[PDB]
Amino acid sequence: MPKRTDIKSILILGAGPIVIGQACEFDYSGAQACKALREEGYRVILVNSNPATIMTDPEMADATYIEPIHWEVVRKIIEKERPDAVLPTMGGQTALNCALELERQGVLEEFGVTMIGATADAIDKAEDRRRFDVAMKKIGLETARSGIAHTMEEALAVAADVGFPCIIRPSFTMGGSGGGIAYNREEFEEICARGLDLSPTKELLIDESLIGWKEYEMEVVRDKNDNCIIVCSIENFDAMGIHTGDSITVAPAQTLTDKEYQIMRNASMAVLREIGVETGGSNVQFAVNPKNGRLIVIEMNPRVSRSSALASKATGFPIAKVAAKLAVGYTLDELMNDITGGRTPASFEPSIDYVVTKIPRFNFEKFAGANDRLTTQMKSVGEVMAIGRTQQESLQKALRGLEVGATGFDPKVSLDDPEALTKIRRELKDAGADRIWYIADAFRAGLSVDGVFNLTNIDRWFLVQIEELVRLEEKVAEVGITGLNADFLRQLKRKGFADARLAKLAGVREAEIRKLRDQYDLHPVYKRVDTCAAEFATDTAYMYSTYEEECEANPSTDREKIMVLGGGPNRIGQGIEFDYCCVHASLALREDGYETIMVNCNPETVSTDYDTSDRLYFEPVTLEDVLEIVRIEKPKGVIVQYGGQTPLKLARALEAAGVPVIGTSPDAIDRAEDRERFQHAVERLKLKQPANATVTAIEMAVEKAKEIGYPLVVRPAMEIVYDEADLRRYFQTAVLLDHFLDDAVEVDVDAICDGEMVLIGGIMEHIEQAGVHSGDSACSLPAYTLSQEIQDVMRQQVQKLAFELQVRGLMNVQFAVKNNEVYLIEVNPRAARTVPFVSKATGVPLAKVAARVMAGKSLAEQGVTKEVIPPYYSVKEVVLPFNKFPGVDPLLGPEMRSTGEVMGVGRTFAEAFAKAQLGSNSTMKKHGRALLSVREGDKERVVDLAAKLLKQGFELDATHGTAIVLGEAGINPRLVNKVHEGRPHIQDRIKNGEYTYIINTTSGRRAIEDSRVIRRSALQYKVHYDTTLNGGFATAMALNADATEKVISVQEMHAQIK
Amino acid sequence: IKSALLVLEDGTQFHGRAIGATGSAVGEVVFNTSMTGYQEILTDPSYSRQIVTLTYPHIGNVGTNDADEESSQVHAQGLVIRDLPLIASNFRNTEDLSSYLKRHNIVAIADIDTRKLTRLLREKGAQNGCIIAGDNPDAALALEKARAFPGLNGMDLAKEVTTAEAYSWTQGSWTLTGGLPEAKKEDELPFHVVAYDFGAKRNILRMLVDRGCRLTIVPAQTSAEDVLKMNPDGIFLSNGPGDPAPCDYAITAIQKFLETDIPVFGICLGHQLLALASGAKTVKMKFGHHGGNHPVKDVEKNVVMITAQNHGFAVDEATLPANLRVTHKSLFDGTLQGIHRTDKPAFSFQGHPEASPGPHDAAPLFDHFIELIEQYRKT
Ligand SMILES: Nc1ncnc2c1ncn2[C@@H]1O[C@H](COP(=O)(O)OP(=O)(O)O)[C@@H](O)[C@H]1O
Ligand SMILES: Nc1ncnc2c1ncn2[C@@H]1O[C@H](COP(=O)(O)OP(=O)(O)O)[C@@H](O)[C@H]1O
Ligand SMILES: CC[N+](CC)(CC)CC
Ligand SMILES: NCCC[C@H](N)C(=O)O
Ligand SMILES: [Cl-]
Ligand SMILES: [Cl-]
Ligand SMILES: [Cl-]
Ligand SMILES: [Cl-]
Ligand SMILES: [Cl-]
Ligand SMILES: [Cl-]
Ligand SMILES: [Cl-]
Ligand SMILES: [Cl-]
Ligand SMILES: [K+]
Ligand SMILES: [K+]
Ligand SMILES: [K+]
Ligand SMILES: [K+]
Ligand SMILES: [K+]
Ligand SMILES: [K+]
Ligand SMILES: [K+]
Ligand SMILES: [K+]
Ligand SMILES: [Mn+2]
Ligand SMILES: [Mn+2]
Ligand SMILES: [Mn+2]
Repeated sequence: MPKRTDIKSILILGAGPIVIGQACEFDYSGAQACKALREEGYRVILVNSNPATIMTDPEMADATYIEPIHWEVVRKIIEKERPDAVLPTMGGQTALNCALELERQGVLEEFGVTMIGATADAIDKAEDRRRFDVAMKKIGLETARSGIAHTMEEALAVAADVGFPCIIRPSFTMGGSGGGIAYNREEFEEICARGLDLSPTKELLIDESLIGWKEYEMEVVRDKNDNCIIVCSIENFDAMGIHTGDSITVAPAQTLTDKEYQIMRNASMAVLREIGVETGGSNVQFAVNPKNGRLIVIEMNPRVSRSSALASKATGFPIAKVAAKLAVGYTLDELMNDITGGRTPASFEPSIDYVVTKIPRFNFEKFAGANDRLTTQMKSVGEVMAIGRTQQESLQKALRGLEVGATGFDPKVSLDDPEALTKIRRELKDAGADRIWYIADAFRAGLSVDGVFNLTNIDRWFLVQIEELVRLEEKVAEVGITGLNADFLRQLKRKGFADARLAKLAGVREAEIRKLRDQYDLHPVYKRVDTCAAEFATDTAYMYSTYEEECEANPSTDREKIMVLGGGPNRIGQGIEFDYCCVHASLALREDGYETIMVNCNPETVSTDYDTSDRLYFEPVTLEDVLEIVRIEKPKGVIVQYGGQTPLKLARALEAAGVPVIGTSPDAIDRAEDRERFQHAVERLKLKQPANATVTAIEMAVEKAKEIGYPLVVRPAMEIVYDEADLRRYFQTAVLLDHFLDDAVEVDVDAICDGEMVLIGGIMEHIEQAGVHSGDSACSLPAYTLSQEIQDVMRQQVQKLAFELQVRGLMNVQFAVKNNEVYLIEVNPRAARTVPFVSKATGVPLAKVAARVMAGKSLAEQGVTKEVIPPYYSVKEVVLPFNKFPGVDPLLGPEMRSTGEVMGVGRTFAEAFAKAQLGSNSTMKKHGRALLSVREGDKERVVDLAAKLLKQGFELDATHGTAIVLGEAGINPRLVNKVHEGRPHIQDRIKNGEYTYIINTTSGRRAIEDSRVIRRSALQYKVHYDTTLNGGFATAMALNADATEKVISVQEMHAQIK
Repeated sequence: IKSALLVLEDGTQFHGRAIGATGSAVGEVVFNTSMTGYQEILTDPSYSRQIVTLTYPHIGNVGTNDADEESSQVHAQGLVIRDLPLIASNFRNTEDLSSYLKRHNIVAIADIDTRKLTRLLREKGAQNGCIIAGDNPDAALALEKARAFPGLNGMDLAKEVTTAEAYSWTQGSWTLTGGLPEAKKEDELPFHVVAYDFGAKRNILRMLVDRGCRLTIVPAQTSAEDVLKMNPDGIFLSNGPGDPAPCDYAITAIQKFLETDIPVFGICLGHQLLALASGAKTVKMKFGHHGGNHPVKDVEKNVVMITAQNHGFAVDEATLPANLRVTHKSLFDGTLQGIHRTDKPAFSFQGHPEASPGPHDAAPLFDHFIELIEQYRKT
């Protein structure tokens, strides 16, 4: 049938803040679904606490709720919008989990809301590990030997049945959250405890090992007529034992014979049928024994996923778009295939004439004490994708697009290192994030294909390819630049070697290689993505480079073009926020009539959705790759200011090569980024800046330090030293020297400059003081403690700087306020990650405005000239990945570790904060026992915090020094033993559920290390904790509020602005 | 350096690398979208005189094995691919692809812009071409032979690939566990079907056995009279190369069968024969259908099936005699895919219900055929 008519309104459950394992892929999917349903004339309501999402843009839906994704809150949204149906398959596990709670809570019944896409039963059938296993056996599909557990006792018994190593998998979790591989009992207990607690259903599935078998996935779509298609197959590079999300993966499958593929294909469809997915897609996972084709079913995800996004990018088939339409009664045969100009139906199986490779992006450097070995629980923060005509080409392109400074297979160990083979061996046997490079080093080191195989379990099919690339590199190194004849160079290019990689081997500048290609006229061609292996033409311009014969670009001669450079894979500090901007630049300009060209390779993002721009080049964001596109597009201007560090770093080089860079100049950018350059302008402008030095020698520092004055901020990773003794101390383990502004308020300011005027986008007051990374601080818009007097000063200071540095489009300024004095921390002449939040808060699409400015249209001309101060408070709170790395001390500092953020909207600051905190997955309660354990400098203010908690009904606990101060205040807390003190101590108390809140503040490397236990325990046991007094006060405040009391939509928020 | 060159009728050259036999090869050039199943494709008799181009870049990843051969030999005139992998990596592989081609004496080229090729063929339609692999491949020559190619239009190839003498087939389908099974004993198979060999795929036969059919394969040219004598529980019209049109013997026979009450089922070429025999007309498609992701709708049930296709000719829907009712159509182009006799127990499918390679989606077409048989026996 055609669309459903007994439905008018649809509520779509969003995914929430980005986290490891649940990332940008949900904005892309959610946006696609809004789009789809909206196109179908439905009334769409959505909830997503993540403000940096395109799906929350007011113009994408009918009723947008940026509210905490809690059933009580969603209930209020349902009560208030009275949706007819709810689609819970476009928002990660968060959406699944919420849909079911809503069901459980009977909320769905209460309001007569119909679940579409997938039913509650289906979802459970796939999400409940026991159920899933039963269904498989019921359809004769084999599963690993396993057992269910609901307690440690039961768990220990399964372990006893399967032995080690064993695989632990929680029910109702994904991304390997709460799971792992137990090699021993000790490990077993750890993982299991963790997963039981984390499981929404307090249930684990423990399996025997299949580590080393091949790992495959298949993306399936089924319609109500029972039509079923395989949209894409995926062969993992990294074998079973390493989560699909942390694995290198390629499409399509490579090593299965047609016979095996059919069986897999039949199994996949059977699984969907059994689980009951009747109107949407699903990801089905399997294990294959390379030795005999033995097929095992691992799991099924009744929703869109990071794989379905990847599959969509890979094949050109918009899974989520189709699924949303299926959700509403449409059948596959009824829908048209987007990219083939609607010429054909969606009911078909795509065929691709290229190889897709996805490589995960990690951030282990950011988590010192973390276990950096790859396992079944995802640890990756993002991913890149590449398209090549061959696997080698595909792989190498991905490596160079990874944003880790690789040009491909750069070496990790020295040839002349006596212990090199042992190091290699270890990295191979126990995969870390660097494995890919160690494989190459293995070949250079004399190890055979078979030897590498035995260690890694990666199929030889892939391995031989890397070995061949190594041998080719060895040739290059021998023949040097002289040997780079046209014939050979072409061969190299065809295998995907970057100019940079070649340059290094030939000992020349990458530019030399590039000139050499110009000489030989050796440039790549562009092929288009079409879902059908060229069987049908396409009107879409979704392309990738390759060294072939026929070019398919067909640039227009017609329009003025604007190029937008993406940031590549997401990483901590470089998230979705930047991609949001990129997207906006494109929608605006395109709407303005320019021909918009997007260059990016992040498979998860909306930026890489062919609908977002006129032309999409799915390529590595490198000078080489971008130069090639410019070469042929001859764009009017290129924007490098919106994709984060990635494109920023290419600005100078691009200009030098004659690229028409628009907006703030690369020189301008450098003035800001260059400490020295920047120190002069500050100086120039008669502005306040913390005392600084530039020390080369230890003893030089200690002297210069005396000058500057402690405490000190040592920027080369950053550290805060407090005394001379501390300085050396650092120096040992260990250069800019900056006086650290203690007890200071940190502020962020986002603005736009058009050369004529400066528009203040937003002044954000952080909760955590300066010293706690802006990226990890919660913030308020508008400020909640800052005098107008002082903000005005900052506003004036931002204008002074905007003009001086010649800003053209967006900027961001960071200040520190100490003793009614404004101190400049830094200037970022580009779009900052706060941009999306400010746009949401203020209703002003700053990325669109700044984009138009960059392109020629003034602020005056657009009618955006006055700063907006909204009638409500907007608070942004972050989410930290500490829970993924338990060895890590979960404490804040000058270095950013967060992955995502949420936004809270309130009539008061307390209300906004409340919503933000809840939205952040805080386990804070309004009653219980709190534990206070603060540093010296906080002992004074802790009294008032202790009282505030007292007024609330909390009971208090405290360690010695604190108890002392409180006692003198007349507050007598219940004494608590530090761990060395005796018993019970905090650990025991926290472990036994005594506390519902913890406030623990520490200063000093040593003090920190000592207090480590408190924080690590608070996290493990799920107690809300604050590591800043400013944070605790905020928490205090929020208690006076009720995050579920009232809900408002973005449309409503925005209408309130005068 | 072992060169290979491929030249099309239009003068379009593709310079690559030789990966099979040294030599030359001339035929109609086609493209196939199948990401898996290269071997089964190569050994498909319908590929006789056709030079096969595969759209999926890496061809040979799994090597080769005897179970994956659809016939006794390699029917493809030539093979055009983008990349020949360094190794074959699959537990079932018994011989790398190059070795295989060499062994079957097949001219093959790798390393050419297959996509460019594909779009050419789609845009301008099928073309005859020539592949030359040797020390110095003469383009001019290659152009000559390609241009010289007769063409598959009006070419009866069914007679060329057909068995010399009739035979019996009692073998069933492959299993992962069991591999290709031992042939069954005659008393073991319920029905007895007579199958015209128009360049028959082993999978069709195996799948028929699977359903309890004992077969007697017959040469293409066998006479109705001769068949009838056999007291067949049903008659089957296999797939096969070339133009169905020129197969007068087959048509004439079919008509004869259509006077009786015996069940008749045609697959691919057999579909076209049935159609012609009924009064319909066949056409040669622009580039035809070769792939394994082809949606086909069962108009009656309003259900779609992803199928394995391999045809360069079709039955014109607009010429269909009233005793022919349309059963299936392509979702890709709307072309005719299935027909059934309104008056007789005769029906056919343009695609390959037996797949191999390909989706198992259309397998049930066989089922119907059994039904008719079971019911023809009830009488
Ligand atoms: N029996 C097993 N042996 C080895 N690895 C396994 C086994 N079962 C699953 N895995 C690994 O664990 C990963 C995560 O399991 P999965 O069922 O997909 O959970 P999730 O839903 O969290 O993604 C798989 O992608 C695979 O690498
Ligand atoms: N001199 C200083 N005094 C106090 N806090 C500072 C000082 N310098 C930097 N910080 C803190 O360190 C953080 C990161 O420093 P910043 O210069 O902005 O580096 P980044 O490039 O990472 O944004 C700031 O957000 C702030 O919390
Ligand atoms: C994966 C996201 N969560 C699990 C569904 C944990 C951060 C939401 C609470
Ligand atoms: N915005 C940072 C997160 C706050 C965390 N509860 C802490 O205080 O450490
Ligand atoms: Cl989860
Ligand atoms: Cl086993
Ligand atoms: Cl086994
Ligand atoms: Cl860890
Ligand atoms: Cl509570
Ligand atoms: Cl202190
Ligand atoms: Cl070519
Ligand atoms: Cl014709
Ligand atoms: K309803
Ligand atoms: K699942
Ligand atoms: K089992
Ligand atoms: K894997
Ligand atoms: K998966
Ligand atoms: K801060
Ligand atoms: K910065
Ligand atoms: K070539
Ligand atoms: Mn899962
Ligand atoms: Mn999984
Ligand atoms: Mn900063």
